[PDB]
Formats: sequence, C-alpha cells, structure tokens
Amino acid sequence: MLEQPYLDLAKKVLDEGHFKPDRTHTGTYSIFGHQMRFDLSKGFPLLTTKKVPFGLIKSELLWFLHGDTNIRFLLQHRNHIWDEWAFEKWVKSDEYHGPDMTDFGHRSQKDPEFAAVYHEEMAKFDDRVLHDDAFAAKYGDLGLVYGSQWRAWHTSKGDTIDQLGDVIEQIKTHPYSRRLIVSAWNPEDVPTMALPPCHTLYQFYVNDGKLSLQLYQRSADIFLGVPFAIASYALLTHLVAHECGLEVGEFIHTFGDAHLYVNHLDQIKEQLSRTPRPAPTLQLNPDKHDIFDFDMKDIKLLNYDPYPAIKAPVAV
Amino acid sequence: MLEQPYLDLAKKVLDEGHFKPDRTHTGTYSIFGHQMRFDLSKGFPLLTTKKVPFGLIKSELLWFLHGDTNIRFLLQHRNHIWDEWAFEKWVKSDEYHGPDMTDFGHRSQKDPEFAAVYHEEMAKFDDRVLHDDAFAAKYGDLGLVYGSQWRAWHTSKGDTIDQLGDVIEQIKTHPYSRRLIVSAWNPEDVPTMALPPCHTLYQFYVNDGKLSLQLYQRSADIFLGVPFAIASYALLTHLVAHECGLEVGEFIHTFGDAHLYVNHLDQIKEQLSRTPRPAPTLQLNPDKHDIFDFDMKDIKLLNYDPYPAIKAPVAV
Ligand SMILES: C#CCN(Cc1ccc2[nH]c(N)nc(=O)c2c1)c1ccc(C(=O)N[C@@H](CCC(=O)O)C(=O)O)cc1
Ligand SMILES: C#CCN(Cc1ccc2[nH]c(N)nc(=O)c2c1)c1ccc(C(=O)N[C@@H](CCC(=O)O)C(=O)O)cc1
Ligand SMILES: O=c1ccn([C@H]2C[C@H](O)[C@@H](COP(=O)(O)O)O2)c(=O)[nH]1
Ligand SMILES: O=c1ccn([C@H]2C[C@H](O)[C@@H](COP(=O)(O)O)O2)c(=O)[nH]1
Repeated sequence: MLEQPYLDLAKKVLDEGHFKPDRTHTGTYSIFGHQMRFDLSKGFPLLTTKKVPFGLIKSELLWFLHGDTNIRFLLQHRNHIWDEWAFEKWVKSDEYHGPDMTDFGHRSQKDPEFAAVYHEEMAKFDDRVLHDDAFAAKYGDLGLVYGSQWRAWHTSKGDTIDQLGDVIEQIKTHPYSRRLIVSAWNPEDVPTMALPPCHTLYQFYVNDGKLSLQLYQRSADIFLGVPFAIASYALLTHLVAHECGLEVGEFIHTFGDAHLYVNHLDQIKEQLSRTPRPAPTLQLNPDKHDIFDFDMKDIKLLNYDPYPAIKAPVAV
Repeated sequence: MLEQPYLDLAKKVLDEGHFKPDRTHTGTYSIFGHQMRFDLSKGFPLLTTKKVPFGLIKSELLWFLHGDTNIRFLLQHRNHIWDEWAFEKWVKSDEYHGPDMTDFGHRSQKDPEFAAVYHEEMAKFDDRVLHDDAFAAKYGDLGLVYGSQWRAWHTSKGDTIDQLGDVIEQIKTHPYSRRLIVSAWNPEDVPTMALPPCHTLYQFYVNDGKLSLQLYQRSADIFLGVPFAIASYALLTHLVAHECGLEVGEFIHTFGDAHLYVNHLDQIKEQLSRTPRPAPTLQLNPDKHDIFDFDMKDIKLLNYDPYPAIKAPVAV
C-alpha cells in the first residue's frame, strides 16, 4: 500500500530512535537522515489510517502559490494554522490592551481558565484582521513565509525574485535541467525568525515525460507534521505538472531530524494497529492551466476513505 | 566494507538508470533521489578501489574554510581544479591577446593542436596570477564560491554573514539544535552563475555526543565527482567535531540527480570488478583546535592502500 513508508517511518523511529531533548522541552525520539519514496502515479498519498484535513492543505497551498503572506486568506477559508504567529505579534505590541497572554500557547495546556480567554481573544484578533483592513495590513501579514520565499525573494538590490515562477517556466523550456530548485532558506532571515522553514528546499526533475519532486525537510513532527507535508508537496507536484503538460512521477521526502515527541508515543502505536485502505485519487480541473489561478474548487479528492482522526497534544 | 554504498550506487545506476541527456551534450544514465550512509567511526571513506587524490581534497577544503575565493591559494598548492573558471574569465576579457580559446575545454578533446596551446596559455595565466599581484586580484578571484557562501554571505544591506562560523558556535552552545544549516544556494546568484553549487546545502546534528552531517547534492558525476565529495565533506565532519570536542558520527549523502555519463560506462564496470580493502584512518593534529587555522600539515591519512587510478574523459 502507498502510505506504507510513513508507517514504516514511524515504526522505525520507535525502534532505532534515540532519545533527544529539543527546543520545546518535550522529549523526542530521533533518527537523522531518512528518505522515503512515493510513486504519485498509484494514488494520492493522503493517509488513510488517520483522518487528515485535506481541505486545510488545499487552502494553505494556494495561499503560498499566490505569493501571499497575510492571514486573512486562510481566515476567509476557515484555516487557523498560522494564527498564533500573527496573534503573538499582536500581543507583544502596543495596542494589545487585554489580559495576560505571555506564553499563551504553552499555558493553554494547563490552563487556570486561560484556555477560554485565549480562545476568545483569538476570536477578537482574527475578526478584526478579517474586517479592520488597516489592522489586517498590520497584524495579519506574517511577512517572511513560504509564499514570499517562493514567490517574492527580496534581493540585495531591493527587488523581488519569483523563484517558483521561474522554476515552472524553466521546466517548460529546459525539462532536463539539474538546477530546478526553489529555496526557502535565507542565511540572513533565519537568525531572527520565529520558526525558520522546516520545508527547507525542493527540487524538480523531469524524465520519460514524468515530473518528480524531492523535498528536503530539516525537522519533522512524524505524527502531527509529516502527514500534512506529504499531501502539501505531493499536491504541488500534481499541480505543477498539469501546468506543464507533464505526467506525474514521484514525491521524495528527505529528512534531517525526523522525530516523535514523547507525548505522542501512545497515539502512534495506535495508528500502527490500523491497516491502510486504498488511497484517494486527486482530480484537477482540466480547463484551468495556470496553477497560480487555481481556486479551492479546482482540486478534487475522489474516494478518500479514512480511519477516524487520532488526537494528540501540540508542543508549540 | 565502508565504501560499499558508492559501489552499490554505481551498480544501481547502471541497472535502474534511465537514459537522459544533459547540458554538456553527453548522454547520462540517471536516478533521481538517493541517499547513502557512511559511519565515519569505522574508517575514513576515501575509496580504495580507485586512487583518489586526497591531497587535492585537503587543500581545496582549507581554501573554503578560509572564506577564500582566489585561485592563488590552490596554485600555491598544486591544485588546478578551479583553473578553467578563472582562465575562462581571462580569455573573454580585453587583455587576453593570444590565440583562439573559445570553447577551449571542449575542443581540447579533439584538438587540431589546441591541447598544447591551451595547456601552455594556462601556464602563462596561472603564473601571472601566482606572481602579478594585480593580475591575481583581477582574474584569480572567482568571486562567488563555496568559501564566500559559507563564510561571507552578502546580505541585502551590504554586509557579510559567516554562516559556517556561526553554525560551529551554535553547535557548541546548542548541540541539539535542528537548524544547524549552511546554505550554498542563493536565488539571486545562480541565475547568472557559471556553475550553481552542486553541494547545495548541509546540515549538522548532534546526539549521544556524536556529530553528523547530511549533504544535499542536486547533481553528481558518480564516477568523477561523487568520490571527491565524499572525502571533502567526510573530512569537514571530522574537523568540525575536533573543534567541538565531539565524537564522529555519520556522513549522509542525499542526491538529486545522481548520474553516470555514457563515456564513463566502461571505466565504471572496471571499478566494480575490484574488491575494496581496508579504509584509511584520518589523523587530526591534537594541538590545533580552531579548524579555520588548520594548515595542510595538520591532517594526516594513515594506511591508504588503493587500487591504481582509473582515467576517464571529462564532459565540461
Ligand atoms: C503543512 C503543514 C504542517 N503544519 C505546520 C507545523 C508548524 C509547526 C509545528 N510545530 C510542532 N511542534 N509540530 C508540528 O507538527 C508543527 C507543524 C501543521 C500545522 C498545523 C497542524 C494542526 O493544527 N493540526 C491539527 C490536526 C491535524 C491532524 O493531525 O489531523 C489540529 O487542528 O489539531 C498540523 C500541521
Ligand atoms: C570536490 C570536488 C569535485 N570536483 C568538482 C566538479 C566540478 C564540475 C564537474 N563537472 C563535471 N562534468 N563532472 C564533474 O565530476 C565535476 C566535478 C572535482 C573537480 C575536479 C576533478 C578532477 O579534475 N579530476 C581529476 C581526477 C580525479 C580522480 O577521479 O581520481 C583529474 O585531474 O583528472 C574531480 C572532481
Ligand atoms: O511539516 C511540518 C512543518 C513544521 N514542523 C515542525 C518541526 C518541529 O517539530 C517544529 C520546529 O522545531 P525546530 O525544527 O525549529 O527546532 O515544527 C513539522 O513537524 N512538520
Ligand atoms: O562533487 C561534485 C561537484 C560538481 N559536479 C558536477 C555535477 C554535474 O556533472 C556538473 C554540473 O552540471 P549541472 O548540474 O549544473 O547541470 O558538475 C559533480 O559531478 N560532483
């Protein structure tokens, strides 16, 4: 079955995994260096052993593809995956005249009442981002995020490079190119970034009329993070190809620090007790050809039968 | 035996390898996505089935480690690995008042007499770089090369970042860090680079008191290029550790386009007929502790018994 690599990945970390503390003071079992292979021509690799919100992946990907960096887009799509990053900025700023919110995300876990207040403030913040246009341009723009790194890389001359754009055009004009690379890592920016990109860089490739992509992930939360990444990128490879009049090849995921947080250990064996069922089929609108124009409705996922969703705590 | 991965790598490309043309119009057999593992604690991975010039690796690595970008250093070390890049610049410039040199590197293969003239001009150029100090600052500086990317990344504010330096310091102060990354890929520079870096990025890692490095190579010449890279980086991992008071872990090589040029096919089966013998031991001077100060004599390779060197044509 397609998704097997992920199960084999988890199962392996449990075994060869060596304990190793991390930033968020939770414990984690690690394996450095691992690469897995998914043949995107046998089915979409959206896990069936545990319900994963494809709707989220979808909207988040488009966001990036528009070179967009403001929250508003995701909010106008029910996506809150990036709230904390914007909300945090909002709390450490002059205007935030509310209750205590320092370390909100971590305190929420052992809330004195904090949960209800944080969850409510978030509504207040989100809403105004959504409505107060000036407020949005002030606290909804995260600034440096995958979209602006892929589509608006700021040069040393005050200009912007549309990496992804060109990579696409290049693929069309020189498909056998060895330098079809989009880079999310900027030596100057990470030194002061909240969360330096995890999906560090990816490389395109063509051969026998098929397109392939290799993502280099420096750090991954096997249980929580890794499933989303697979879908996110596996999709990109589908979209890009359609736009190139190319067949679909393989999604290759290379890892730096693949890890499994201790608090996750019980939920993961749980997943390993499940037997994966046939993998869903992705369907892309055949009329629209410029991916940058694809809208939420232009991507369909046929036959996604999955096991109930397994919950687990997030460690910041 | 240690070096086995490389043999297994070659053997594999020969098998699963799909024909694919490239820039230099030579044919090549490819495999996209491959990762190999070398446990740097069992021996130095300097191939024994074919004589590889460690002396060259050594000097070339130091060069980089000094954040140096001029040829002079390598010349003052018998290294000519980067001559063509500087020589080319010299030929397309106003001062080069000599014979025909356009496409020199490719014409050399089927020389009308070209070989002797090119080889002699190179002496003239090299010599003056070596001596005429002004000439050196003009044609010996390649400018953007691994050293200036590792040690002098130019920011959008006219400053320079010493990526590698910091990564080292970081390793010392936060060994369990997931962002120990040095990047050779700059979105602005490659668009006009002679040869965008092949050794794109690498990541450091620490655990159980051992240091590990994963190199992400976008494109590799299995026969000619890949052997050098192994040694080059496997060394760096040794040097960095010594400087960190760390044990040596593993060298992990991840590939984008691993390839074997057609003109190489005969020489490679030849190598596969050989049985590798025990791998050499690296010995680092125990007195010197700041790698940036290591000099050619501070690195020793004990017991390097190798099979005679296999020659093969270079395709630019
Ligand atoms: C793209 C991308 C990856 N990302 C980005 C991302 C960024 C920082 C991280 N930080 C940590 N500690 N672990 C992560 O998994 C992680 C992931 C994700 C972002 C949000 C959710 C999330 O909120 N999870 C859902 C549950 C989803 C599921 O597992 O079914 C939730 O609402 O609880 C998942 C992945
Ligand atoms: C670090 C690094 C990689 N590099 C850099 C590098 C840069 C561009 C390339 N371009 C192509 N076409 N193939 C390559 O192998 C290659 C390698 C190398 C640079 C020079 C030699 C070289 O001149 N070879 C020796 C023979 C060495 C041997 O194989 O034993 C010679 O003098 O013939 C080898 C590796
Ligand atoms: O697809 C993704 C994206 C991000 N993250 C995670 C990786 C780490 O768990 C955490 C960041 O910790 P650092 O790597 O920055 O140390 O965010 C994932 O798990 N999966
Ligand atoms: O260790 C190294 C460094 C560079 N190159 C090669 C890779 C390609 O053979 C050639 C560059 O072609 P492109 O990837 O740029 O297309 O230089 C290697 O083979 N090995």
